[PDB]
Amino acid sequence: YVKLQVAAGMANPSPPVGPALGQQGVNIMEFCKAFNAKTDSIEKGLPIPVVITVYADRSFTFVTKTPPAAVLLKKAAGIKSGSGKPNKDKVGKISRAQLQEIAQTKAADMTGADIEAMTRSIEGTARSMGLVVE
Amino acid sequence: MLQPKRTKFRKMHKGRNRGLAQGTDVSFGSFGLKAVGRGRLTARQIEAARRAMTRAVKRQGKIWIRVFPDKPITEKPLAVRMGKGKGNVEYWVALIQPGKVLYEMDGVPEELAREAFKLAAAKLPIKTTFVTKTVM
Amino acid sequence: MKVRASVKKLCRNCKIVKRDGVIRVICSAEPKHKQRQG
Amino acid sequence: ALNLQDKQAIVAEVSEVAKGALSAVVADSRGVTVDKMTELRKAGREAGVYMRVVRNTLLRRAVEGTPFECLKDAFVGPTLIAYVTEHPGAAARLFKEFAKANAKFEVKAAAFEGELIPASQIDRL
Amino acid sequence: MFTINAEVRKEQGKGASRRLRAANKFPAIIYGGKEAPLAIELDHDKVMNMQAKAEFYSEVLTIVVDGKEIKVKAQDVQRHPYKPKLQHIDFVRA
RNA sequence: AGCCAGGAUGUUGGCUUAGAAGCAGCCAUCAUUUAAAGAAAGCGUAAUAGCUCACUGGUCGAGUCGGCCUGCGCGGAAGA
Ligand SMILES: [Mg+2]
Ligand SMILES: [Mg+2]
Ligand SMILES: [Mg+2]
Ligand SMILES: [Mg+2]
Ligand SMILES: [Mg+2]
Ligand SMILES: [Mg+2]
Ligand SMILES: [Mg+2]
Ligand SMILES: [Mg+2]
Ligand SMILES: [Mg+2]
Ligand SMILES: [Zn+2]
Repeated sequence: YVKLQVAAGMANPSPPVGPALGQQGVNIMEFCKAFNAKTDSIEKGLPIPVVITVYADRSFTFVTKTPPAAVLLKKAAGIKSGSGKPNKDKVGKISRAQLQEIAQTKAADMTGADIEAMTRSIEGTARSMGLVVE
Repeated sequence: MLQPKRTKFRKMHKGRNRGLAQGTDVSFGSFGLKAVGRGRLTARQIEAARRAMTRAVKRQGKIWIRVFPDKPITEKPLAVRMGKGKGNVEYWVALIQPGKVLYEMDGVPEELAREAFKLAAAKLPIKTTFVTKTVM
Repeated sequence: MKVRASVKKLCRNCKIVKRDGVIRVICSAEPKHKQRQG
Repeated sequence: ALNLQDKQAIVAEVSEVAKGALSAVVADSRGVTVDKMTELRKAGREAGVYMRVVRNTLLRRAVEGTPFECLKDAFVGPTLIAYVTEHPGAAARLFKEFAKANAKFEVKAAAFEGELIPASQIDRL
Repeated sequence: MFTINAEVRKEQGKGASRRLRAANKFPAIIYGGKEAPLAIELDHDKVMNMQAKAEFYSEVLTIVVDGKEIKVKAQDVQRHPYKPKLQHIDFVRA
């Protein structure tokens, strides 16, 4: 029962993926290319989280979830890297429509009651990496 | 290390340390280190201490030093008989009577200040306590 | 056994005791915190 | 912690949703993750259900606010109450399937009409 | 509101004062106004815990002396040099 | 105080790094479901995982916490 964050159409380098979930009994290339077959639709350069579920027989089922609050906030403000000094140094900007798009993606991925709760959790990740909401 | 820029006379009578202190109260900072016991503070002591509580506050808030080492102490060196004058001037001291306020402090959290003052007092010869400025 | 005239709690698991008229500091966690007064 | 004023206000909020609520279900909350509990909180805000874990001797003071007083012996043991403010049922049908899904805790005693319902007959709701 | 109970001082001087302070009581005074001064004694503890609030210094308090209140303010107070103690209090008639 | 239970999502917050995922280091430290759950008080990893803590519900059943001021004692305390 492991989790990783893997770039869009990508898999099977040695340090990020193979050892981590490969010491758990998982076949590495089925995860790799069924995850690049599922996440071929995610834009190039966004890490997308993947939850791997392993069973006593090593046959696994993974739910690929929507890209992180921090990655959809990197892309919706246009930027590459967020702030090394958040809310002191501010690195980009998103109007409330992008807070709400990222929070519809994460409306599929949150615990929130309303799209205002998911927009507010994406508001929180918007204040975390320094980005301004405008 | 504190010491009078220039003096009227070079040497002094041993004098006594008697009676109680003036400046019993904290007139600048919110907190102060008061002396309970009676003794002489060399400049070295005061300096080391001021250092201690300067490390302790990470150079924040503010620190006053209310005491000054203005009276010169002498010593004849080893292997020297009595007489032949008064000894040479070794170092400087401040006479301390019970209830003087050695350092004042403010712009800091109280807890932190009690701490810094414990660390400051580790370097001092005499019995000391923590105190707060009051209204009247 | 740090043997000294000022003995203290060096963490949250250190527990002070007086055994046979000696003040010691006993730790479960850290053998290095074992102290006696003297 | 909680001041007496804190406890007083909270007794007023439980008594206030208790007056407004159509039906309630008391259950054991022990031995279940906050993941499945936020799952029954989503399945709660979706069913109109008001979910709570409240102190026992606090809930004797709030339930003295009537007509749930048949539940004051159901407060021995950890207490998680589901008030359905919208619809009756949808708490009692959701809890049996959540406790059979988890196979943890209990779901002990319900209350409707002013009477208490024993554990195997909560299938009435 | 602060109410301080007190007695009239039958004695004076350094000796009286230090016997007062030994007994866990302390001397204070009430002056100001048309009247004559009134020297009184107090319980060290009550007042020490009472001036442990700030308003004590900014406010009109009352002093119960032989059945009779007076309304006063805190004028100045001399404290023992290193000890958590009070040597004396100047009360000015309010 | 003990003992049962949980210590959640966004999320591996961004920075940085071959790796930093609460726990090298730099900066922010928000919001959600909340009974409660620090962008985490320590052990832990190549980095994770793994282990307690803060915090809260349960059982328990009446006093408990730590400063202040003093009285008398303990250690500090070895020599022909
Ligand atoms: Mg003289
Ligand atoms: Mg003078
Ligand atoms: Mg023995
Ligand atoms: Mg006379
Ligand atoms: Mg005399
Ligand atoms: Mg307890
Ligand atoms: Mg008490
Ligand atoms: Mg001895
Ligand atoms: Mg020996
Ligand atoms: Zn220890």
